[PDB]
Amino acid sequence: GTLGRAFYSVGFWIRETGQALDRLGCRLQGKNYFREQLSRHRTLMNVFDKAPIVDKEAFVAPSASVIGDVHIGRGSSIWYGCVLRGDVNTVSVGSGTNIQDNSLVHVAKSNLSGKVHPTIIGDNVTIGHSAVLHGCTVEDETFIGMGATLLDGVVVEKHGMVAAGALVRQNTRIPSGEVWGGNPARFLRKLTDEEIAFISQSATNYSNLAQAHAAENAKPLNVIEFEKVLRK
Amino acid sequence: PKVSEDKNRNYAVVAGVVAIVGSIGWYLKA
Amino acid sequence: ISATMVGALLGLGTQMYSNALRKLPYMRHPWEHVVGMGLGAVFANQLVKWDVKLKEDLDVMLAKARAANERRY
Amino acid sequence: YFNLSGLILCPVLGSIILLFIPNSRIRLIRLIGLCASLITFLYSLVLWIQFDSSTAKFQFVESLRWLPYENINFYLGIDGISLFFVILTTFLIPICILVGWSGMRSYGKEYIIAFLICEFLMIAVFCMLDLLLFYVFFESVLIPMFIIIGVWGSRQRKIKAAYQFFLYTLLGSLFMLLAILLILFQTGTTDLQILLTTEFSERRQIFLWIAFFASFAVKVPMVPVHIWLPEAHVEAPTAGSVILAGILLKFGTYGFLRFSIPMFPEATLCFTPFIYTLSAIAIIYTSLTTLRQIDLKKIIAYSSVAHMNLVTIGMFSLNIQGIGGSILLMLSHGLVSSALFLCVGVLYDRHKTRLVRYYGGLVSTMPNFSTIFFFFTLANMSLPGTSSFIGEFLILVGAFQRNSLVATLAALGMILGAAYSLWLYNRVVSGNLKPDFLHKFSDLNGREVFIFIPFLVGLVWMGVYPKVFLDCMHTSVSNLVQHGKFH
Amino acid sequence: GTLGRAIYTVGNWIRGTGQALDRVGSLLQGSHRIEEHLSRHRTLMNVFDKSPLVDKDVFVAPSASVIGDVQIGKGSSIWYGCVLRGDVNNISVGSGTNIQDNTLVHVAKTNISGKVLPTLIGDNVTVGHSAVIHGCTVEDDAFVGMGATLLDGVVVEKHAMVAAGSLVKQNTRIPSGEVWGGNPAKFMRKLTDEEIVYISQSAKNYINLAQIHASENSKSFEQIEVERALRKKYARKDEDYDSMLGITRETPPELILPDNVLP
Ligand SMILES: CCCCCCCCCCC(CCCCCCCCCC)(CO[C@H]1O[C@@H](CO)[C@H](O[C@@H]2O[C@@H](CO)[C@H](O)[C@@H](O)[C@@H]2O)[C@@H](O)[C@@H]1O)CO[C@H]1O[C@@H](CO)[C@H](O[C@@H]2O[C@@H](CO)[C@H](O)[C@@H](O)[C@@H]2O)[C@@H](O)[C@H]1O
Ligand SMILES: CCCCC/C=C/C/C=C/C/C=C/C/C=C/CCCC(=O)O[C@H](COC(=O)CCCCCCCCCCCCCCCCC)COP(=O)(O)O[C@H]1[C@H](O)[C@H](O)[C@@H](O)[C@H](O)[C@H]1O
Ligand SMILES: CCCCCCCCCCCCCCCCCC(=O)O[C@@H](COC(=O)CCCCCCCCCCCCCCC)COP(=O)(O)OCC[N+](C)(C)C
Ligand SMILES: CCCCCC(=O)OC[C@H](COP(=O)(O)OC[C@H](N)C(=O)O)OC(=O)CCCCC
Ligand SMILES: [Zn+2]
Repeated sequence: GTLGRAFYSVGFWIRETGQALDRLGCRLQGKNYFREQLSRHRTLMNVFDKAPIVDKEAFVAPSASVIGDVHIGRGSSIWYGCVLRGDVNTVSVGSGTNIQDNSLVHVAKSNLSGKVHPTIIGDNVTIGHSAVLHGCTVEDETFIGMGATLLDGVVVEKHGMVAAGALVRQNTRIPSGEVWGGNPARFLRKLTDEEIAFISQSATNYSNLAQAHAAENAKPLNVIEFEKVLRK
Repeated sequence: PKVSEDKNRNYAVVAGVVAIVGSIGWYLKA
Repeated sequence: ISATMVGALLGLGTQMYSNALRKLPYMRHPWEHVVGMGLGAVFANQLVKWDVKLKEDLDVMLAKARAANERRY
Repeated sequence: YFNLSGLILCPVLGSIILLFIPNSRIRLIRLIGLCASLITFLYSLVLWIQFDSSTAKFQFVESLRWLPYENINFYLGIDGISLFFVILTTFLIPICILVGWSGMRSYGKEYIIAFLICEFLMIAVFCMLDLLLFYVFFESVLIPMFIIIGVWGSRQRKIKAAYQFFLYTLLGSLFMLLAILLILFQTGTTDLQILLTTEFSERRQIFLWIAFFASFAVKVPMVPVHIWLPEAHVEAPTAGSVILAGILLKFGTYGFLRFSIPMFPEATLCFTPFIYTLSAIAIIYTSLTTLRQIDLKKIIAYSSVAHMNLVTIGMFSLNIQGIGGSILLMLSHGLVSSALFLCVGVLYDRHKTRLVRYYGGLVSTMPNFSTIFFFFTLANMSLPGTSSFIGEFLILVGAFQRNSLVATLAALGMILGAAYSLWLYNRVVSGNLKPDFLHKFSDLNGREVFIFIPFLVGLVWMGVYPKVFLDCMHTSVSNLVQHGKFH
Repeated sequence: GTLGRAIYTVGNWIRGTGQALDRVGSLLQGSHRIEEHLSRHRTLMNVFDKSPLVDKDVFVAPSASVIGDVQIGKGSSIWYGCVLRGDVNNISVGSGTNIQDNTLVHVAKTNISGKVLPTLIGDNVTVGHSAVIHGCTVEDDAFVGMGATLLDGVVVEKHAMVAAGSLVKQNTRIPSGEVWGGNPAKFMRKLTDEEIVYISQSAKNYINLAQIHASENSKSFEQIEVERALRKKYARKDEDYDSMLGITRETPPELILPDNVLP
């Protein structure tokens, strides 16, 4: 509670005092390598008492910025450029789903707009590229189109495939096995069975591909490039 | 990596430390 | 209230006042905060001593002035 | 050992803690501010327990040196009169915090800084025996009220409202300061106990009495100078406007009790008809001006002006019962006017019209607000059984015993009080309902319902059993009336 | 000398004390803070066995993530945040293009419809900000609006601007000289010669603009500090004392942009 934040602030104070002592010692020796412009990014950024919990079998890209109370399930992939932010409430990411390139998830930061709704993601949810889910719950086994603009309060239930470029209005549920697209999300047709199988097929292939990357993206730092950067 | 190797900063540093020693003595001895 | 707690509190307060008046977080450098506490305590104690001395050397001079006035007759 | 020093230190600690709190932590700012205010209120209440209403001399005193030769110094203390004012000042401020509780996000922490600053500021005014420093804290309240009126004013015309409230006060303040300088240069000190025991010159008495009256006739609205109060009082936030008529209006009137009546025994007697001929015509002229008014805030302010002009009659009528009735009326008015401005401000915070033309038929809805408004109007209506009637009956008794003519004109005030307040009540919350303007509206929630509970209980308590208030200060009033003369 | 040795020893002692105090402060926090660690993000990585063959003249921003078999021509550039993911099929980016900021290029897994083809981009092609290209086959000298959402199977012809914020649907061909936008195809209007001149001049402008970003992003630590100090020194001028001293101060060449990028 409040007491923990006081100890956190005192921790900052003592940490900065020690850091300044370190800088004085380094600078007294005639070294100024603390003035570099190294990118101070963490792929698992947190706040005082959120500390995002990620499953060990999941894969998170280095460019991903998981912030807040984001929970990641088993086998799900967190691709490059996604901006999953979960400070205000929980952001549950299902098991076996995937969050593609240049996507994100809000929690609707400002509390002025009514009550903040936590984001829930179901299992095997093939979230599309450039998805901007604005704090909406999404049930399992569904597909989200590229460039979708899901807003808060939306309940996309099972098999509710959402067309590309959709702008589904807030608090408007998508019927099961029904596609909604356009500006705004309007009924187009009913979901077919081959696409029903294709959703799970794509989820499985993306999970396997993410496993392959995690196998190859955890390679040691290859100090050859480290020497290349320094020697210039 | 054993000597600062700067024949200009070291005199400033020793001046600073002797200034600190002088300050603490002046507080104490007076 | 012992002329030192007020001095230390005033020094810490003016340290945060200077620090936050530049639009910075209040506790940027704790070391200058503690040295400000020390300087405030020292200045408050010396101010009290200087006030006592000022009154002591003002009375002995006002007495001389009054005595010089009283020799009119 | 609950002395007066802590009562002033606690609001200072509350303000100091609030200064270094980030604006984001809006949850903590309001909580800690309200806690500090309530601790101050309890610390003021506990003083009433250990008051010892027996001695003629002053209660707990704190002396802090202010000049190298101890010529004049901070000398605290209460006798029998400022105690109740201290209690009511400590009680009104938490109500100020509670009324402006919902919208604190826009206000920020600066809202509570000003209120707590003014809080211990008015605390330091009532219990301040030294005459000059009483003026220092007497005009120190300019800055907090200036800021409250200006920064968080309702409408944009607040710029001109604050200028009058400031400059009118400064003129009289410096006119009093000149008299203070004359007294200090003549006597030698400004301590109250000594300065009350100095033989003055009759020619000097009249001039110094006039100089004090220069400002004390501005704090209490008199006939020549009362324009500032309505213009600078309709245009203030409800949480802030509730103490312009709450404690900021009782300085000059109470200043008469402590620094005019026992100070100049031979001048008040010579100037008694002038105060009568001012206040008696004030209660008539202001009351008539009240009738032809449309704004909801201004009518209550004008009623407050009439009440203060009435209490001024009973104060300068030197009687053991006149002064006690004056204090009872001032406390009762501090309760009822505060309640009335909260009642008319809760309407503004929902609809933002401040016009009686739009309001109408508010009994068919929000009946609880209607009941509360009717009760507080009856309290302002001057009915027996409420604390007010105890207030002005003693005023009338004290005035009639001295002069027969002034009592009739004063009672014309409580006759005419039924012309504007009852008309407002029947024209705001008992008319025909109109859906054209007030399309939708709610009722009082748990906050403003609890806000009026202390007001109601104190009103009834001091109306049906005002014994304790009179019991606690019969000695001090007796000492104040019998001064200078020995028969 | 020996004084330098003593000062170095004192520096080591102070560094150790500061690190210990930093450790203590970290422990007092309850270990609720994620340590910064090191930048694990790498440009031009190998997906399975295939490396991206990027030309020498290409500018690839350090934030970009160009993975898979990516073939990028001479003179083109990849900007910040952009992702050239080419895990499955080749992405043959032409010469003289510019995949602008926060753009995503991805290729389907050869089975989105049964006849999937790798993504190809022609020459002198602008893509725009935050565009999404998923299996398209852009040909040479074509304009793509910023935020475009080209899905699979689409082919845009030469000089066939796509409006910004478009949602070009599956297997949609845009004829040369036509401007298509909106959520549906939704043809707007024909081409204008002013607009073709604008396309060509913008395409060449980004090529002669990318090299300054390429140079600045690839400066060594011992060099960037020197440039920072020089920029601080010459932040503001003073003609008074300059004339009084009989001197003139000219900005260093390394702090002056080439005249081609100035308006
Ligand atoms: C700006 C914000 C103000 C907010 C606080 C205002 C309240 C101020 C009261 C707080 C306070 C400190 C003042 C702080 C100044 C702030 C400095 C600002 C810059 C700081 C960065 C002044 O309180 C007392 O100080 C005395 C000093 O003279 C004065 O007493 C008059 O003095 C006579 C002279 O002739 C008069 O003849 C006479 O009538 C009074 O006796 C009065 O000022 C007052 O009584 C606390 O008292 C302090 O002063 C003295 C005596 O207690 C103490 O030192 C003493 O030294 C030896 C003999 O000196 C003693 O042998 C020794 O026992 C003791 O140790 C202190 O330890 C402390 O107790
Ligand atoms: C559990 C732990 C509890 C906690 C333990 C607590 C321990 C308390 C210790 C406090 C240490 C106090 C330190 C006092 C700090 C003073 C300020 C630091 C001064 C300083 O910049 O450094 C030297 C300068 O030198 C002096 O010109 C003058 C500086 C002379 C002063 C140096 C004196 C340091 C001796 C400290 C005693 C050594 C005792 C060692 C203790 C460890 C023993 C194991 C480096 O100059 P520089 O040109 O390269 O660079 C400076 C610097 O970058 C900036 O000031 C400016 O940006 C730049 O313009 C330039 O001025
Ligand atoms: C001389 C002063 C003495 C003390 C003052 C109290 C004396 C009584 C004063 C209040 C009398 C009732 C007046 C209330 C306002 C009347 C208009 C109104 O607002 O009515 C309200 C309030 O109704 C009431 O009258 C409530 C009365 C509560 C007062 C009961 C207490 C009176 C006795 C207390 C006297 C003190 C006892 C001695 C204490 C030591 C709701 O009425 P509805 O029937 O619901 O009609 C509204 C329409 N619609 C339903 C659509 C919303
Ligand atoms: C015990 C810690 C001593 C650490 C001493 C120290 O770090 O000095 C730096 C600071 C400010 O100097 P810079 O702006 O160059 O900080 C440059 C950059 N922030 C850096 O860390 O090098 O000095 C003070 O304000 C303190 C004055 C009072 C000093 C008592
Ligand atoms: Zn894809």
